[PDB]
Amino acid sequence: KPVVAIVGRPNVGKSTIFNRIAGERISIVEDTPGVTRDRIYSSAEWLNYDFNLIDTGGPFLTQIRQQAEIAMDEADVIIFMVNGREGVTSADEEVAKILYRTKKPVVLAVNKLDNTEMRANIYDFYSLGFGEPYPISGTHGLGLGDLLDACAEHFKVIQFCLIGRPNVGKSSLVNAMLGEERVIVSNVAGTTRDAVDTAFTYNQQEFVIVDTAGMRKKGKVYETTEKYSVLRALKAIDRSEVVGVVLDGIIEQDKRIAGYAHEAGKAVVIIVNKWDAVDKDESTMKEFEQNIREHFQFLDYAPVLFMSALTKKRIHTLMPAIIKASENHSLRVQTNVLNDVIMDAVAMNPTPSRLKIYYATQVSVKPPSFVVFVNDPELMHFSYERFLENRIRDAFGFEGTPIKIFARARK
Amino acid sequence: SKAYDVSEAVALVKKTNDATVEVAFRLGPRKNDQQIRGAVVLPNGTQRVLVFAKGEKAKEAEAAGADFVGDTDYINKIQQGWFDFDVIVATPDMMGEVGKIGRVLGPKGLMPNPKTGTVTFEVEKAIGEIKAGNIHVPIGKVSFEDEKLVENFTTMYDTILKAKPAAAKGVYVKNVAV
RNA sequence: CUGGAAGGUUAAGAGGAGCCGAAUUGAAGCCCCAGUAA
RNA sequence: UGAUAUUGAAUGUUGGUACAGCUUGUACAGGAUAGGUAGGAGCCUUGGAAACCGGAGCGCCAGCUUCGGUGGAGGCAUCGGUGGGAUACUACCCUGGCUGUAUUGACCUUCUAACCCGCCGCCCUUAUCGGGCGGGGAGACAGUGUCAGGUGGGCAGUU
RNA sequence: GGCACAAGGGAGCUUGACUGCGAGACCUACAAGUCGAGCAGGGACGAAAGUCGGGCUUAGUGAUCCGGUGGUUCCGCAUGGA
Ligand SMILES: Nc1nc2c(ncn2[C@@H]2O[C@H](COP(=O)(O)OP(=O)(O)NP(=O)(O)O)[C@@H](O)[C@H]2O)c(=O)[nH]1
Ligand SMILES: Nc1nc2c(ncn2[C@@H]2O[C@H](COP(=O)(O)OP(=O)(O)NP(=O)(O)O)[C@@H](O)[C@H]2O)c(=O)[nH]1
Repeated sequence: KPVVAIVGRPNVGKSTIFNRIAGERISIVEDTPGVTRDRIYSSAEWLNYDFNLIDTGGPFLTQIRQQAEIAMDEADVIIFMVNGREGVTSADEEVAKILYRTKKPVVLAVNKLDNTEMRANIYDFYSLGFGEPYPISGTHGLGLGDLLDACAEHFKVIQFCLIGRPNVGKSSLVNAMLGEERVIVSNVAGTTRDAVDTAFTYNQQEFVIVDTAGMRKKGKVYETTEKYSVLRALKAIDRSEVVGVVLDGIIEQDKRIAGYAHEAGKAVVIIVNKWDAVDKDESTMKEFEQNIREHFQFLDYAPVLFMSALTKKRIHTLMPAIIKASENHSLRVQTNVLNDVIMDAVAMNPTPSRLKIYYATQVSVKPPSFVVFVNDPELMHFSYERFLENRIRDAFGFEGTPIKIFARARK
Repeated sequence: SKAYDVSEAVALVKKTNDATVEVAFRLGPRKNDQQIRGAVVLPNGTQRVLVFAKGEKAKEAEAAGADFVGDTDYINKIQQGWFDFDVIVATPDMMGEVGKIGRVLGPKGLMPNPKTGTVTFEVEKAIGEIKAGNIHVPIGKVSFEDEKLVENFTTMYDTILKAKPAAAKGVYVKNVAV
């Protein structure tokens, strides 16, 4: 399908426009430094036409600009934003230099004109020698009709996410997976800014991986609304069902990071990185294996996987691990069999003034969930609720997924 | 190695020749917000100005000294031809219409734009006064006397400074090349 | 778990010709070496 | 757990600044195939100005920039427009370097004076405190005052 | 709860399916909350007067403290601007 890309300079309403086209995933602030740092994809709709959209950026500047050039070539038409209020700047011609040697169609846009009187001053914007400028506004939806047509003229499954704290290798992890340079990797913390989509197929099966740029301590987040980026990570979690957790070869915040995932009723998998950094010899894995088991007990179903991004070892095993967690998270059981075992549990533990068990059935299949029909909803004890939990998780697999349990009254 | 004075350089650009004495001035983009680009009538001072006057404003444009005004649209005569001559000014009504024609004025430096005082309702007063962060300004000739270019550079420097750009902080002056 | 690269595979693909798929590249994992049994 | 003042002296290793001087931008033209600001007010001259042959940087691997003695008062011709240009610049500037100029910054050895001694002698003095002179050892770190990553079970607030 | 005079069909384009604006029902605790009188501006096959819609109430969670972006003949702490 046709691909469209927008390029420009800091402070030109790009991310803003892209969001106005569709969605609000793109982060928006007001300052020179805070800009989208890498490519991101999406979908659009304009008449029968249905092209996508590529968003780019304006310390480290060579990388992002280079990434923009990557987009430049593989695109179909070119959107070249520019500001209208302050006329023509040096950076405009600077980028124009590469655009001239870019043998691609160009459609220019002018932003920051949100009132009829401001619609003028377009004659000056005739330097590029390009076509007709079409004004647009970000705060208001002005002048977009002419722009789109300008573009339409030349116009002819599961998802899983990875999270962690900043500076762990999560960006290096992904790019290596695809085996493609897709996201920026740096040795400084919080290099990535916002979540990035990536769609690919594995073993005749398509998948969608997502990054979340890492997260600092919750009292450590005092910046120019960099929580505005942190929430994007939260939305991403809601978007996908499977979450992989990445720790470097333990800090309590990592437990706290796992806090949101577990309560979300989303399958969660434990992953480690940088295994090459530490000593690697006989029976080394055990020390971590029980340390994570000892530290993390409110989760048990999570399988433990080992990989090292730099040397790229065991990375093949990671993908399959994800598939196994999937059906486990989407699986119903025959109500006859489920209730068949509920009593055995109570036969071996005839000590519930006394609770009574009559029925239990699977209702929610999206996340393994069930409901028990008892006599006294108050009479229970959380330990007993923890008892019936393990029994069922041992009768069948239900591994790598959480379980929610409900206890209705007799009614 | 030596920075000459203003009273010496006017008498010396007599000797750097009938040539035209012009001034470069390095300004102090970061500061594009308060950039320094402009035009002002000159004291110690042949053009051919063609106007785009609309409505009644053509009636005062034909007596001030302009060569050709127009038949309210001769951009079709501008298409496929049009040796432009000196200066193009316009009025704030047909400017948009002329502008939507393309860059026949973009890389040729005559596009009407009301940031320069050239697109206004006073076309009679506009004919009579015209006849990387750098500004070029023709202040005069070689054959002018020594007291002409001093007032010319004084007027242009007072115009630049009168316009003390916002974000005045930091040095404003870098270089004067006469 | 440990090296030493050899034996090929390169793996979904990345790519695609004819007609869904040519050639051509393509990490791991398989000792393909034993020591190791935790 | 990193910065900054105590905190001083010389070696080399380098840096970063600025200041000069030299050189750099080959492109779809124009004797080839070069960045933001004037169509001249030619040069005779000179590793060739026709051909003519070194040198890099190189190369856009094309074919140029000048240091430039044969032919040489011959030569291209300021001069025009297969790219938005087009000369003699008033020439400013950036870019990328080189050269040196100076002003600092940092690592390597580091020496001693700093700052230290739950080291040994003498004196105050009858004194396992303290203090002053000596030696000795470590020596610019340590420790010491203010800014940033864990971490308190130590202290609260809480429905 | 309709008997076609409210389930056919040239044009009349066409969500006035709008901008102004208002007497009663409610519940009558009120706030709130809802549903339907009455009128200038052309804005219609329109010519005689018919127009604030998909002919039972059934929605875009609460439309909000939701403003941080924007037009200002409003103020601006001694007078100009900010
Ligand atoms: N007044 C006004 N401000 C606008 C308009 N469009 C955008 N802005 C402002 O400009 C800011 C910059 O836009 P943003 O999309 O964040 O830019 P970016 O994310 O850095 N990407 P880029 O710099 O390439 O455009 C926005 O946060 C918004 O405040 C507009 O039409 N009018
Ligand atoms: N030795 C070693 N280094 C690694 C490994 N994976 C990543 N790194 C390095 O660790 C650093 C972390 O880079 P990056 O992927 O950006 O980590 P991140 O910051 O957690 N991801 P993000 O940028 O999205 O926040 C990089 O310098 C990367 O080269 C690994 O397996 N081994």
